[PDB]
Amino acid sequence: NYMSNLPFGLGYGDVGKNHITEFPSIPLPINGPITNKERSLAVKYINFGKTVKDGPFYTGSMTNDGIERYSDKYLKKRKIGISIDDHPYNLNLFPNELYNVMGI
Amino acid sequence: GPWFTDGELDIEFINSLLTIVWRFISENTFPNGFKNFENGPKKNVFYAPNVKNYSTTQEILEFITAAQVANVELTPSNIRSLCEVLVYDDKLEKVTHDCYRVTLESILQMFSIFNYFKMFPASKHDKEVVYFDEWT
Amino acid sequence: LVTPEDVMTISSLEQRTLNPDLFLYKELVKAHLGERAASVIGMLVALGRLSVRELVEKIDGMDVDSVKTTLVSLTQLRCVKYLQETAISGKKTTYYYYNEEGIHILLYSGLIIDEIITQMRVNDEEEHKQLVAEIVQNVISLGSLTVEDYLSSVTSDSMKYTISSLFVQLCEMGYLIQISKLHYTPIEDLWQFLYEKHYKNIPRNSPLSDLKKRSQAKMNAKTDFAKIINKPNELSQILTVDPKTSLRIVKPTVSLTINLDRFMKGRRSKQLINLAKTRVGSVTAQVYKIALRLTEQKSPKIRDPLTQTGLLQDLEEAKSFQDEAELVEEKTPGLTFNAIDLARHLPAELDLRGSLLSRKPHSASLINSHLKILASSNFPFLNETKPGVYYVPYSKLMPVLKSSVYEYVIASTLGPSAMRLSRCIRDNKLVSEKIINSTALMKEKDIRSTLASLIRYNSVEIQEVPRTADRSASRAVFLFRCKETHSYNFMRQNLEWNMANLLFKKEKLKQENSTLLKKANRDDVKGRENELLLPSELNQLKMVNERELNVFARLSRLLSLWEVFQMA
Repeated sequence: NYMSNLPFGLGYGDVGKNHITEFPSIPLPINGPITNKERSLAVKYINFGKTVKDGPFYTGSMTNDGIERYSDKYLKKRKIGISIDDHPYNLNLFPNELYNVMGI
Repeated sequence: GPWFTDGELDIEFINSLLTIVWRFISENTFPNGFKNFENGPKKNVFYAPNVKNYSTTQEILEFITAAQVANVELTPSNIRSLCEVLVYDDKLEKVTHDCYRVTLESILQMFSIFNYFKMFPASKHDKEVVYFDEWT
Repeated sequence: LVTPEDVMTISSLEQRTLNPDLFLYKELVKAHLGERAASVIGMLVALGRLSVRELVEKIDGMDVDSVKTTLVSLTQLRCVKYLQETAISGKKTTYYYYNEEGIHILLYSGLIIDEIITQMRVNDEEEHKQLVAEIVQNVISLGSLTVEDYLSSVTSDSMKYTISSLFVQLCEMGYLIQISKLHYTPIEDLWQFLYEKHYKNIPRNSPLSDLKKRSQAKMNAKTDFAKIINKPNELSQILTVDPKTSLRIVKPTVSLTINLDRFMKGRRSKQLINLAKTRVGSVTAQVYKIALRLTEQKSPKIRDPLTQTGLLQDLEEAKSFQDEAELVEEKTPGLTFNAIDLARHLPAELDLRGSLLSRKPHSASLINSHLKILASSNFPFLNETKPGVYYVPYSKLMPVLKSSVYEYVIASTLGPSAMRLSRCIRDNKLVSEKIINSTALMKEKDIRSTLASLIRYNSVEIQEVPRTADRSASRAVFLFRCKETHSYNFMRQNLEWNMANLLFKKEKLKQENSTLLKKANRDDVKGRENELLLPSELNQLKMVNERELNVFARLSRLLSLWEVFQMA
């Protein structure tokens, strides 16, 4: 009746609970102490990515009132972004279908 | 042999045998053994390639006979079995003619993967911790 | 008892079903470029080959212009490969791959510029460090950075003279390689394009049979493909031109893009140096750091010369490619160096006086002694062809290096008896239930406990021994096997998935801290963060900043683990 299949090395107390640990736990030693070089790697890492996001290479974006406040008149523009076509590139490395988006 | 005993493999006994075979090789291979590593990594001396710094099975057998640490005579095949058992665990290297060498045993005993005893876990309830078994 | 609502939010179960190859690159593009770019790259990874119309009909972004802009951004970022295969009976449309090695540029960016900074012979000047860091950062963030753009950018001539001075050096190290058509097309498609012309160049009715024409076609294809890959892999034709009464100049017209091959050669040399530091005391380990430093610059291809990814390896007489790889390894005379060659590049800090003891000042004889111990050491660091000159081999060092690093990662994960059983099953081929006891001699209880804990991974293989014709493993005793290939396969997947988990954690922290991060990364705010900030908010900012620093440190510490399994 499937209740009597027990190896001699296996007891009765352990079985029945099951349910496993929610996440398997093996502390990896790659989380050691930080040094000045590691902090510098982190700093240069955060400068990177930030540079490419403050640059023109976002292509990620998917108060919008049809009426303009007088405060919005003679007010500073947010930022005149350099368009993807505005920055020069090499035609020999881009496909023909990608030429139209660029400014020839 | 003595390894077979009461149907058990003598946990405290075989462990004690495995920790005496490589110790002599650590004090017989280097010019000063392990005290050459006590002045620092930047002051140890190494033997010339031509010298025969390797250890043969006859000298190890003489050690294990004169030491009287196990109270049991050992066959040469038995000593070969012991050193085959302990060739693992990063203890002794295999080179031809049954010879042994240690490279990082002292560093182990006292990212640079091949030694993690200088790198401790996160040891905090924080997040971002990595686990090797999280994927399975 | 944990609730099913409690898991899958703090447990990350739903991230365990993403394939790490797709998850990692998707997360990287999410972090760096944007969500449209990441969606495009994810569609390219899931569907290896597809056109633009496939993107239009698969991604919710049903727009030609938007897909065009995102795809051109990814192509500029060297994250996409393209091809134009022509259908003769009608109109041709170009297809699109995804660049694998290109995404490592943004990924390895920190290690890239770090090795750039620490690799120069002259680094003690702070201004030069900042200049080289900024120039390589601009090149990896922009892709194909060009002289006609940067020289026009710089507003003073004397700082423009240094920019051209650094370019020739940086190309000679190979850090700036000339981009071309060879960097956007798949290897198998190049091999096929060089295999179908030669099947078409043979006139009819020749006395040779199909086998002989196939052999001649394939050897001619191999030779011309090798020439076409050798021409741009290492060249100085852009640096060759010299105007009158002026210094050596590169072509300003050409676009200079950062390479990865020589940098990753340097990274492999660096990991071998750390291995030596862990293996051998610092007295003669110091000489090994610069020992590999004079071969790493012109080092051979690490894993595949790209003649093993574009075609089936071999069916009959399959050893030829290993034979030719080792043939090149021994036939290259430039890589081999003598002790006189090494003495000209040894730093003044190292003395090499007490590094030897014959019995129980930059002298080439003593350097020769270290070189001999290296060649005769248990790990094949060097092999001796002629007395006094040797070389670094890779036909017999890669398997032992992979076995050592893999097995020691198992060492770092599991316990001592698990390490013992791993070593035993590695060294002793085809172990069994009695052979483990005969070759182990420790406690069977922990032996099989750690064994069962280790069955989970791809470390060991299980076999079935049928006592009868029909196969039941519960009727008869079964033995083990090694199959190290699957073990090496696991270390890829697990490490990349853990990486992708790191980037998911950091990007989710960014998604929940975006307002504070935007307030931080403002020009006037930058450098002034202890005055115009409320107490609790600024303290929280310090906590989240240090949390991101910790995640970056963990990322970098993990970044020394996957490339060593990224070899052949």
